[PDB]
Amino acid sequence: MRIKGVVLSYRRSKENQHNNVMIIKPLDVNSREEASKLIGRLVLWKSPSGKILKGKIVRVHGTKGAVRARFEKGLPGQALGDYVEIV
Repeated sequence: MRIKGVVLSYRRSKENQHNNVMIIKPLDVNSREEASKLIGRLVLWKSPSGKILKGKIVRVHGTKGAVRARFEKGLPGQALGDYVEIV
């Protein structure tokens, strides 16, 4: 029912002309069909402080693999490594 994934790298663009970007990589999702079809889904990832963050997938970037994501609420102090989930 639930799903998981693994973060790749979060770009915190200093300036402001494209906003900050975030790359995610769900376990398998080895099908542009499924990946592309998953575009629009909500990523509900857990995290300490009971701070449950929930962003949204924008576009796919890897065809049958990872996808692009963005977070306006940002993540906690250094959180590059926590598994993502679609709860």
